[PDB]
Amino acid sequence: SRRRVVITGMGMLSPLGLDVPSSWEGILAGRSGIAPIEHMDLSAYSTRFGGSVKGFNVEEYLSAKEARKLDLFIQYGLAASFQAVRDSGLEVTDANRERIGVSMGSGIGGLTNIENNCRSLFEQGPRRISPFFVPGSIINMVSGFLSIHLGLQGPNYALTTAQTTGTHSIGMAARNIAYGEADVMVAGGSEMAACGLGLGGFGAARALSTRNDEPTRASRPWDRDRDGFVLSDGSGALVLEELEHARARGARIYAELVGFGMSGDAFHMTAPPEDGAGAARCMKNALRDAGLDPRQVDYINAHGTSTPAGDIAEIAAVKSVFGEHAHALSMSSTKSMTGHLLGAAGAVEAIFSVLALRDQVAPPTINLDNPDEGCDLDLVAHEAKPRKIDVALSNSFGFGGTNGTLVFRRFA
Amino acid sequence: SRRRVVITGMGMLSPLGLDVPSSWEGILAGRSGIAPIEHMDLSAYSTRFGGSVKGFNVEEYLSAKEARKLDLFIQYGLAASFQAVRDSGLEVTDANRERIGVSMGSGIGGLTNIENNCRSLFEQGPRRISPFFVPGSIINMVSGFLSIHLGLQGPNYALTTAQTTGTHSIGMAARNIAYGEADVMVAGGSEMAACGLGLGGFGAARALSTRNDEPTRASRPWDRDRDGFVLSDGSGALVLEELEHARARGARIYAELVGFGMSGDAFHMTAPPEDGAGAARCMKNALRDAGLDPRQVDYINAHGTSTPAGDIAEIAAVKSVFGEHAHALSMSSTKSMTGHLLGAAGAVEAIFSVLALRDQVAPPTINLDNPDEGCDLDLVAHEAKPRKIDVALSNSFGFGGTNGTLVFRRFA
Ligand SMILES: COc1ccc2sc(N)nc2c1
Repeated sequence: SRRRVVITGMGMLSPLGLDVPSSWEGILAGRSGIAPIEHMDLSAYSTRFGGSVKGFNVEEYLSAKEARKLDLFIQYGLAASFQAVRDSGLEVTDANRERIGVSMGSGIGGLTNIENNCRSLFEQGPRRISPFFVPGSIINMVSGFLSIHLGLQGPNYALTTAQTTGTHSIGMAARNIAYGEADVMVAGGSEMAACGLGLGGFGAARALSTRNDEPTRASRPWDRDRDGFVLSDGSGALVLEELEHARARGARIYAELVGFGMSGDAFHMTAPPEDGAGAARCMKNALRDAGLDPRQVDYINAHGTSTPAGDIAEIAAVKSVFGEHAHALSMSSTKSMTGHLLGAAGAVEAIFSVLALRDQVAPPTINLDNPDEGCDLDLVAHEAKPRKIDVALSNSFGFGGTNGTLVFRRFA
Repeated sequence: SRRRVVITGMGMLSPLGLDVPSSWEGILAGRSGIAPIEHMDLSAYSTRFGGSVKGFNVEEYLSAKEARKLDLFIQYGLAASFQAVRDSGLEVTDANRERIGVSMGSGIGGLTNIENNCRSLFEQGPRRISPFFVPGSIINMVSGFLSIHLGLQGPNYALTTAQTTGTHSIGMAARNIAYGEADVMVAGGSEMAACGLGLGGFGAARALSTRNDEPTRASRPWDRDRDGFVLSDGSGALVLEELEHARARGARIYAELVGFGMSGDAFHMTAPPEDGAGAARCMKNALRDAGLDPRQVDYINAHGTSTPAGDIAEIAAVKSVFGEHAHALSMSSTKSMTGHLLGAAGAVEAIFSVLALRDQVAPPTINLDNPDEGCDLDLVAHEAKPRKIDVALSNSFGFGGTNGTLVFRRFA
């Protein structure tokens, strides 16, 4: 058999706020974190808006000197991680530090740092490149720096599965604990790809909403007028903990992580299949892993990116998995408010899933003014819906047809 | 309940060969694959050589139409993945495609591609960024593209743990199979960091050998005259397979993967501890994971990067784990010949470890002219050593203090 895993701490930076409760408050009020991107010339760019972290103060976490060495994505991952560990009340000791690990990932990593060091290289040649360029930019440095700052000697790694990173990070952290390689893991993701290369790179694939006139309306998952996703920055981190370890120290337990599913579509590099066959296999994998019948699922935090093919695949996938229960469950995209945090999306959305369980409320899908063809499910258009939620799914479906599903259950 | 895991297929691009057998012939003959770099102008750089993949034809594997969209690290990962799957004899079918996944990782990923697109952005503006910039550069796309081309619908993911990537990728793919999430995994990693930011960034950190006038003598693990690692390019992939599934199809089994350890130093962003304490914990985790008396270990394929601190920390780690038996086992660094393939280091070296078992030979550490203070173990100086090898261990350490160990033994 296998050990049970609970959530005892959460941390977040999002376009809605600099912590979980500020973020969760924006989510339940249907507020948008989307705005024109500042202190950056986007003249030559078809998309000029996104979900920025507003007012981030890294010196609450790090000295100026240590922050100068670290890409914004690492800073964001450290901020959420430190919030999550503080939130958990866990005490690291010589007795337990070998049993505490980290799996904080990113989809794209240090584009901003790569951009500024490129500028240096092209203008002045190699000797102006920072000595901290490599360790200040590579995706495993959130796990590296967190482990060094807190003395964590457990499993130390980083996932990078594009828009699935946060979901896979949390799921595989849960496995480490369940199968006895760790008693505690800090897991989630962080992203800051709102530089030229991010807006440029996604802009050149014409993957992005170009609704520059109304940035807050850009992200409209399942609405007939959606025109691609909104690029957003931030981080989410969860403290995952074995149940007996959490009980022994009197931890506050938000919820239980009961299920993790993975699948590959094996279909296309960036587009999901129209029937969502891959997202369906993955959800079924996640429910089987949790020993749950589809009928027991109450709430789904959808991937719901506001891409035309993505949104419609997820409706197909849900009807396929859930049959006669597909309308009774509530499903919303919090990306309607946050935008797409890419590798961080699954981290912040796992937190919103855990808070849907705590507060017995489905977050809205805002901007769902005119449901598309077949988009007839309970998508919680416009405003939050209080309701019974015992079981909550969080889905992530990313580039390369990589799929993740987390199952959370109320704990008592 | 935990199932056993065997190697049925291996694939490789290295500075010594465009497959495994050609690479292996170089290893046993003590050949260096390090040379001045030709693919760019390095006169302004303090290091001007590396382990380049020579004569790679991507059209053994892909259309030039698909290949053009992909960074070399992805092309290298696919080439190794395809070799390994072919070498396995496995046929993908409707009956098994859900039970075959992929975990191919990278340390840095598509730095070449991100650089070239950055140069386009800076000189010409955002509209010259390739529409293929994101799917062609991000680390999960070896796993993505391989799943699309072979129809693998199993667990689909990528690790990025700097120089530990290949070892972690292989270990956690083995856990997927061990605990029933999959019957087959294609696991390893790929790296092509030999661009301006790579050589520039590692140069700025003073991490690289500057032995430009004798590049084949640069990589000299445990030698008193070593001055940093040699940057090398390539890929390794193994087909990992549940033992009964391998037996059932009459698969040729190269060796059994019995053991996997992880640990974090929690010491420094880039420097290993002088005493090898984190490496020691990681190897001890792996030996206990395999149910082994440490005296059963015959061969260690060291990380052995040719850094002053790295190499000495490893001797200390091995003496501490193995006590007097440290004097009886054979340890070598094939990085003496291949240089440091970073994220792909653990993948190729896991293959060298398996081939060490098949042929009953310890590969040499070339250039070990004057062993340093305390480097007094059997380091297989100069020349391959035929010897009894039942159990082989492959170590990796990386930035963030992240450690991986793999334990293989002969299968009967
Ligand atoms: C069922 O899949 C599993 C089980 C155990 C483990 S330990 C790890 N690192 N990943 C996994 C995945």
